[PDB]
Amino acid sequence: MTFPGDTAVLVLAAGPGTRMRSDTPKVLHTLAGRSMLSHVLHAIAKLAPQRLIVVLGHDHQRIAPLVGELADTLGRTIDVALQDRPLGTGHAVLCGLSALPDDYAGNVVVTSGDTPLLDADTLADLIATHRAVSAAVTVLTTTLDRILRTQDHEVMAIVQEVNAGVYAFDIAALRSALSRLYLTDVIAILRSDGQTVHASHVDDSALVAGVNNRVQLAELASELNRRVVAAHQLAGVTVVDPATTWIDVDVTIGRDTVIHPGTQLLGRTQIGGRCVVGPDTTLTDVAVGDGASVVRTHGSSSSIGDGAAVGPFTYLRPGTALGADGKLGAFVEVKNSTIGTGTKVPHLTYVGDADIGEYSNIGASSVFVNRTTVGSHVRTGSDTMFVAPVTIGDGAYTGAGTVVREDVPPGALAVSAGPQRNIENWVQRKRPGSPAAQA
Amino acid sequence: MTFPGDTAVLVLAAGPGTRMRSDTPKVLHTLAGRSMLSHVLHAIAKLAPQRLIVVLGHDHQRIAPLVGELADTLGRTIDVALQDRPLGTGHAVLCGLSALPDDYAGNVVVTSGDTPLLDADTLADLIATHRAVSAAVTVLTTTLDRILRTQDHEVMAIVQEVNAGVYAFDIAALRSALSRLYLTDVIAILRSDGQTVHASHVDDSALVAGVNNRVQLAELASELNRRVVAAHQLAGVTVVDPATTWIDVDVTIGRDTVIHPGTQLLGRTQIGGRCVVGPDTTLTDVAVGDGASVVRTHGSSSSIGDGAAVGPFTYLRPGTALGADGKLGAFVEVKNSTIGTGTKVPHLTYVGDADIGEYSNIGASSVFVNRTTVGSHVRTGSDTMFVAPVTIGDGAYTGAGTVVREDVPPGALAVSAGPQRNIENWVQRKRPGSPAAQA
Amino acid sequence: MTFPGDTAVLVLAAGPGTRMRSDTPKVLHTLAGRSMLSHVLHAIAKLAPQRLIVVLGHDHQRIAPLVGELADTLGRTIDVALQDRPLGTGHAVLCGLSALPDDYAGNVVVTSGDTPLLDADTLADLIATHRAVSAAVTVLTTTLDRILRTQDHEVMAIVQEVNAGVYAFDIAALRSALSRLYLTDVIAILRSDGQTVHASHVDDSALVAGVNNRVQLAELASELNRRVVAAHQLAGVTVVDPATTWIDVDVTIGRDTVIHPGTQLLGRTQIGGRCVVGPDTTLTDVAVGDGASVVRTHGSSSSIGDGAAVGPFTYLRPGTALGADGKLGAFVEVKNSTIGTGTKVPHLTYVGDADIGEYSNIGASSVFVNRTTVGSHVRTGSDTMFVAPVTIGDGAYTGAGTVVREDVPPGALAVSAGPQRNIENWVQRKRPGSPAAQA
Repeated sequence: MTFPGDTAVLVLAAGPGTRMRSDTPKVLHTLAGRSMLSHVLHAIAKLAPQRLIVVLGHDHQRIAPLVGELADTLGRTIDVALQDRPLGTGHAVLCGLSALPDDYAGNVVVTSGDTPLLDADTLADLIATHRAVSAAVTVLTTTLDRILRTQDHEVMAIVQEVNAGVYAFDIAALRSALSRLYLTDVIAILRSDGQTVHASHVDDSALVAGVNNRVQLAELASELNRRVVAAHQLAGVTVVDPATTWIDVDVTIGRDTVIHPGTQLLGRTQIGGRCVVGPDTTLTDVAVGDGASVVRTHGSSSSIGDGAAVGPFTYLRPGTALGADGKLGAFVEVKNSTIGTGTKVPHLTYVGDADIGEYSNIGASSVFVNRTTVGSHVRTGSDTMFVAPVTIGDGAYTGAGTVVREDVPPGALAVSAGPQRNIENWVQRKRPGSPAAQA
Repeated sequence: MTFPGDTAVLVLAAGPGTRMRSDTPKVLHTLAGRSMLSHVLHAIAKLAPQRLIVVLGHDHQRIAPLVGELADTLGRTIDVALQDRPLGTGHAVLCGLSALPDDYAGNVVVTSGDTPLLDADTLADLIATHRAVSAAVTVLTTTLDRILRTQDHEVMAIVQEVNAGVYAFDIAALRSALSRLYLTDVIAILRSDGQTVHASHVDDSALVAGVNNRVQLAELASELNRRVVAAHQLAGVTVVDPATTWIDVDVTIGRDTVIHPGTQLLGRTQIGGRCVVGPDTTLTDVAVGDGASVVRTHGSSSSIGDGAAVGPFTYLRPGTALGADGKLGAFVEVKNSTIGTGTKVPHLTYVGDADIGEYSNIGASSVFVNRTTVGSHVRTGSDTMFVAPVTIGDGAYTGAGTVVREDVPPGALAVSAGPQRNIENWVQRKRPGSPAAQA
Repeated sequence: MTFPGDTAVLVLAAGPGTRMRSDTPKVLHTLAGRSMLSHVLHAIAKLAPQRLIVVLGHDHQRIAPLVGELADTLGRTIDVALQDRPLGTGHAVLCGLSALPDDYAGNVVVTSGDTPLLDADTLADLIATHRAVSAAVTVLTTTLDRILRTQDHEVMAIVQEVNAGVYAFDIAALRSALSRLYLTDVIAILRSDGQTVHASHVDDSALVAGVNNRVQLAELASELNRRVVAAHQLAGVTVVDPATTWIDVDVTIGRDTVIHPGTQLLGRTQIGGRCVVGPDTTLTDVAVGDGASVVRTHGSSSSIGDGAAVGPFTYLRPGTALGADGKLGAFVEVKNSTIGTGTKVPHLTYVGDADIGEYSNIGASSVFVNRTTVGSHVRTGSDTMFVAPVTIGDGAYTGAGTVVREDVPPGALAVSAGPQRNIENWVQRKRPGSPAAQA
């Protein structure tokens, strides 16, 4: 388990986000599963400090996901700080210290909300470097392709090798420096006082990269995804095209699985072992069993059994539950319906609010009109209209082109189709030409 | 407004295009909306010179889009020059001067047709540099990863830092040099005469890049698209994957919109504000209202209302007009049909040549056979066959599995479905086994 | 024709593949059409040596595709070597020499099975370099962004410019060095003996790149595909997005064809001239005629005629045979069925195990239930159920919503649909409100 000593972490999410050009606040923008605020707060919760406070601008819209949805899921209390007037980064940290007690002793960690790739390891290295030299200020730094340097390689100040914006302060030195505006000046005053100033270098520049516009958001969204796709490949996932395959956080994929280009695994998608995920597939919070094929499928909040063939051209809606060895073929839509083990729903069908038994069959061009219940080993005919509610017994049959409105007994044929009538030489009388010649 | 002084621009599109390996001429190849000829002529029309002439090889196929479709849209007359025999670039410019009067005074700008990324700003900088030093010849140059240089950094000649192929001549010097073969020799003779030769450097190398093969066409097609996608992101468009998102010229996207990977916005596509464009979506000349969702849709020449849900698995055909809050669900095809405000067409449907009123409903597995008119607040049943023409009154109903051939009165049920008949113990007699046990 | 002198090639595919994290052996992993073993053995068969032997670890699963499927297709006998205990690369080559006669005279070529991009040209250059200097050992080398060097630029030894792992030995020197463990030591002993050691440099580093994990497999899968897509573009294929377009080996594309992003041409796909391949299209072993449009199609083992419109939203299954000018529209599924010349199957249809004549028409929302035969110039109505077997004569008709069970005579109407019945003011009595007001 990874954890620091006595530390307090301040999150700075008080920026207006004018460069984003959005009505929805900058820090609440989602990438690869979670929002930018969620990415920062999760990394700090991994190490778990003594205090965690977030500074906010327009707070009321941001105070809903924070504390309510974030702190309750993580399992620890997070405080909220309010900035009165946007003056600078130094004033924002001062507003974060107001929630902290006046007689606090532990270290202060300064972090930004618009840094989604910042993980626990980078934050743990900052605190470890801070304790080693016993410095008043420890700053994370990285190299690019704005840290000022003298002549004999020493740290001085920052002039928008580069400054990341992530800091580690001693509260005894931070309170004294802010009393005498930007946060970059705090380091300059501490240097003038003769305090130890240290710079910890991060080799991976993408971790401490900030987001100002939607270009930089997509630059890091493609970056964060690249690490996840590669991590599954090393674990045992055959990804054909990593550039088009999108995998969010918490998404788990099984051993020896093939994922084809254009696939988006979103939310909390679970994939079993030896699965063939086809091209152009979108899944969100969908559980997939072992050996199941998911080709060309648009799924959301669904469950697929072991060795089940889903697709192509399948649309799944919240509440879909396909069993083992069950088949969902082409042009099939399922909404809030439970499908049994070995049941095949192949051609041009819609199953809405229904329960189907084991090893049954649904006829082509059949729809469930809106609870309907179908038994086991039931072969329903093609173009079968289901007017809810209908209870079908086990082992029953249905004719081709049958409108079912009432209950069907176990082992009984349901028919309403009109018998075929042929009129010879009708084309020769009705049609003057075209398909009439020759007959 | 941007405009030069007294200038005449010559476009060189007389190349055979053997490297392209195409029956269709090189310069007529389209990328990101417009053709290569259209990209060049639009950039020159932005600044608008006194004269514009295009030199052509096989003219008759190229003279149709030029003058007829190009000059009429821009609003200014363009002349056509014909090359008798492909001798070189110097002879091609001489053929361009033949359309110009013998007593012309203004400057001559030389440009190539196979340079699609060449914009107005690069051409405006060339003329401004040409007027400043009062040079006889001004040439655009760029750096690569074939300009000849002496020893004290001076311009001499060109030996297939690099030559772009875009020139600015003084007509008094151009007419005199061509009288005494390639266009690169003209600069060499002017240098020997003692005339001022100037080179204007372009920092962006992609702007003056030429196309010889279909590889270079795709290299610049991915380049031109990269700038457009990024421009929308800075404006206020959340693009998930810029590499798979294709946006043509004239295509406008609204504020705070989400576009998912695999989306192609082609032609003159318009997107409103706060729209959710789903994965694998193709739209060409389709107008989309504010807050509308377009997921997994193949659209061409259509209109989508405000807050309307289109998709997934929807195919739109020229003449489709969906109103506000209207829903086009899964596996739906619409051809030349007007759909009212709040009308839902959800499952496995085809609406061809029909007019539907406000807040109506279309049953699942129903098709419009080929003008049909549906009223407002009309709930048509599932598997409803529409034999054109049918006029349905406001507030009417239709049964499940009904073939409608005649007009339906306002507030009237249309039924032709056969009633359900159940035969008990049919499976036990007809089938020897399988679903018979147990019943 | 390219061919070496007297040479024997040993393939080393005895690695366990623990880094792959797969139940299926490393060398049997497929990329861009063929497996890694198939890619190596095809390149050696192009030049065709006197002897070819493959060393294996767990042989019984790998001995099935090898010799049986590989040697029979190429047309020459390949031997199988078995490794008793994984000791090293030097022991693996010694196990390869056991299949060779004790009095063999020709050269020995050492190659790895996990090198898919290794072509015939790289192997031909190795043997040509080996014969020129008459060296005992000739090794292929490349530059990266582990060959040991002295001071005056000479070859010594290898310390996991770089070592590729591909060798060329003289059998008189190879047998003597292995008698006195890794294969890298063999070069070191030969250098100590005073034998000539030569290094042939390969400018293209991707050719001799090895695969250990699924990341490197995808790194070379995207690399190999990039060369193929570019090769078609130079030949005469307009590819919009090369990054998303996947083209396997043996796949041939015609002249002046347009391929849209998200297309996967797999197996032995054939494309005619002037074809428009739409976005999100997957084809495997599918033949496409000249001028045919394949948009948004999931095809496998099918045939498309000249100038035939397939798509969008079409799913093709093994046995599909569409003729010339035939149309397969939106939401159509075809399984093991022959479709005639000029036959249109447009909306929401399934054609399973059927034969349709020339210039016929299939109604919307119609399915073929399971051999069915349809004649020429036959216009079947919408929602037509086909209960196999049904023989339809030439020029026959079918009503809208007709269940066909028996044979239809040439030029005869088939009807089973119930006539429309209208009940006026039904909504006013049955429904208390909603669509009732106003009527």
